Amino acid sequence: DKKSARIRRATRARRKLQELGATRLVVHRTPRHIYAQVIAPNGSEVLVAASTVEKAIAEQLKYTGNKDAAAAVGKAVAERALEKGIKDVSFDRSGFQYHGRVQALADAAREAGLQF
Amino acid sequence: RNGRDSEAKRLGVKRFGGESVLAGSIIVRQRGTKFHAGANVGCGRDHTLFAKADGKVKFEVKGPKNRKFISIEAE
Amino acid sequence: MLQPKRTKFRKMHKGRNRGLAQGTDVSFGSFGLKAVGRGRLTARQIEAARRAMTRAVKRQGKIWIRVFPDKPITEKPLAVRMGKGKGNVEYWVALIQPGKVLYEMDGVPEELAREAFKLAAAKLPIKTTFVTKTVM
Amino acid sequence: MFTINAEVRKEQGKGASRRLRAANKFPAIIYGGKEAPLAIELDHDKVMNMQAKAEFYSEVLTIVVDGKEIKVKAQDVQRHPYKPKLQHIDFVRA
Amino acid sequence: AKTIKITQTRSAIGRLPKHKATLLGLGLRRIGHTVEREDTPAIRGMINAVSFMVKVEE
RNA sequence: GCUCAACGGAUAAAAGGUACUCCGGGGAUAACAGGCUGAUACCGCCCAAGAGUUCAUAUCGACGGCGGUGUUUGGCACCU
RNA sequence: UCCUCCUAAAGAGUAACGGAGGAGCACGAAGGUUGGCUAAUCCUGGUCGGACAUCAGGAGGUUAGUGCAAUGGCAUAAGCC
RNA sequence: ACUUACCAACCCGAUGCAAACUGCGAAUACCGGAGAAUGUUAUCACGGGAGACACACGGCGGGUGCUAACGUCCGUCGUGAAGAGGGAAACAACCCAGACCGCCAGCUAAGGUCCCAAAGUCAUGGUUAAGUGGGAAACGAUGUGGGAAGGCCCAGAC
RNA sequence: GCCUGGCGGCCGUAGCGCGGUGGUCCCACCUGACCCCAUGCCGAACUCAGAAGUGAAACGCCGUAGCGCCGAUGGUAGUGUGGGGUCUCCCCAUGCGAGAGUAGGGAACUGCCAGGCA
Repeated sequence: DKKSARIRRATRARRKLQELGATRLVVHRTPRHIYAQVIAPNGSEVLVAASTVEKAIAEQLKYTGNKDAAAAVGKAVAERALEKGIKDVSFDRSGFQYHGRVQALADAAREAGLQF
Repeated sequence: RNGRDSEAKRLGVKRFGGESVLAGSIIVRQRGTKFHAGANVGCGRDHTLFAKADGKVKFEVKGPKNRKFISIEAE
Repeated sequence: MLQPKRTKFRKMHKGRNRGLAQGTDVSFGSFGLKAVGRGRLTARQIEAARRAMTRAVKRQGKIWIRVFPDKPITEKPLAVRMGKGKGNVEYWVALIQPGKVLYEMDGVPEELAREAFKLAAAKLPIKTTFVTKTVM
Repeated sequence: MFTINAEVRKEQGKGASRRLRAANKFPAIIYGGKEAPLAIELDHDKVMNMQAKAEFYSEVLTIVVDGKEIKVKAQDVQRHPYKPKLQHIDFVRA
Repeated sequence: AKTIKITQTRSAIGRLPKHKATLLGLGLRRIGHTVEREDTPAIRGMINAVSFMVKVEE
């Protein structure tokens, strides 16, 4: 199973970040969307979330689900997270390779001020 | 043909539940990870679990495999 | 003589024989020879008693030996001192408690089962009794 | 068709049960349905000669306790290991 | 304020160390030593522990 | 830089005989005898397959079982 | 002398000329980290090809593996690249 | 390729066994915290002086032995050692009990009350006739007291 | 309110199996691959650019107890303390009291955020 293989790739860094107790920026890449949400150190409650399924992001994009869309989402999460006093997170790539548009999303979150 | 045994290694639980510890204190000297490391507990190279912060020893059972964690409550 | 085909360790500790038994109902057959005394039974006593039964109720019937030895008993030879290791495995016993159905029998009348179980209970060291297959 | 006169056990545990079997009785319980289980003591000889029949384990029994009647069925009997006597009987309501 | 009265009725010679400690907890020194204590479940647990060798009266 | 492996390592470096023996000790510990035990031994009994032309029990009694004795071979090391 | 299990009486420790086994090393990768992956065995189909060498699919679930004993561990793998 | 009283893997149902088996799991013990009463600080640390490092039996859990030994080796507790007194005839270690001294005073524990020998030849209801009590098993037996049933039976049973 | 996605609590009353249903959005399969990147061969996987097509598989949801799972009451085993016997084993008073099995329960419950529909 592809989804289950991804989750067992995620698990080590997930449990390590729950062990350190750092607020994590969980990404989630789908073939036509990217999702990004900032989660509290208790793991239960979210703080900030942006994604391409929001029409505030989706209307200003050509196609949700490429590197431009992901850069838009990273910029959005960094902006909202700085508006809510969150400065220093840890990036949870959530089982994907840090390569494509998760790299675009995280680089875009680092340009717009979010410290990781 | 017999008549040999090793020296007894003195494993086991050194600090029990609710027992106040200092940081650095060994909680369970053990052999695999019979007990796993929880919050504020470190696991040494020989799977010795030691108090990484001060507080109280908390034995728990977590997760999908029913593992036996050892936390430390800040106290 | 009965003996396990292949053990895991050759010599067993003595240990004790306490409490009551587990095999208690006549399970397979219809009549049963149930222990009352505690004791233990060598493989020669089980074989002796089974020959008494098989002779007694001739080659008709069907007989189940519900106990099996699987416990090795070691003895030291004669004019050997104490110490210098554990002895040697001489025979094999089954440990019996009060309640074990030692044997079962089916396919005979009850009066032959009485007769064969009398004939064979005189080859065993434990006090023994006759039971029937009770329904729940 | 069997009528088994019973009493209610005011005491229980292994002390009280072993005291109760030396007095030629034995404990029992009636559970099942929606009611609470009912601890019951039974005379021994009546129930032993009664269960020598086969119909004791198949037919609906009637247990008379405190002048009532509970139509039960004999669920499961603990017997003594090496003696012809009874330890305990579970009766499911019917 | 019930103040149960406790009496030692047997010797404490061959006894376990826990029972001699309990008789020292109750304050009993020799056979036939009536000693009165408060009636609390801690004292009652002590009387229960050595009930074979204390006659209690209330 | 040590199978200093007798592994808290006596020396860098060490095998035997003594019925020609000797001294201090020990019933802390053997040989005899006693004691405890009874595996073994001896004696007795229980079941009875069978042998006995037939017939288990006149006489024997397989497979097994339960004791007694303190008569052997032992075990222990309590007395010396 | 040292290691593992049992004896060992559910903390630790615990004896016997008690029951069983091992060590007196290996490795510059078999260590560090990062990224990834998941076994045994059996069934079916398939050139030489066979009970068993490779391929493909299924069942199966770690009965596998862990440099070397045994025990305790291990999937977040401590296993494999 | 054709037949077959023989054996039998795996799987399923039922039955047991395990110190070196565990998908379960006590009592107890142990560690930690709080609280009351009691205890001549009984606790810990440091310093002066030791002695001792042959233990024995008895209960409980075991190894060894033959679930042999007044055997041997452990764990734990008691006693002896180093503890007299009363009891078990006599009997370190078993049961009761811990002796500062005195008394021709009382009450008791274990254990006992016919005589040796202190105290019931006590009271009520049973049981055994074997001197059982006051050694010893498998097994044998119309000994004898009790209990619950059952077959036949004054259309006459044994 | 219903549905879907993410991250958790919880760790089988939560998992399996059999049957039914879902795609506007979401998700999954999908389409293509010269580029970013990748295969000890292979865009199968990883990755990128997309959205024609289908919900077949997958995943979710709804049923169904064939099984797994939970599980009393009672009794049994064991056992601490004291006592007793016919004492390699048990019994009594008393305190604790299982494992297995039975009746039964049972195809989860829930928090934060986000999107679609009413």
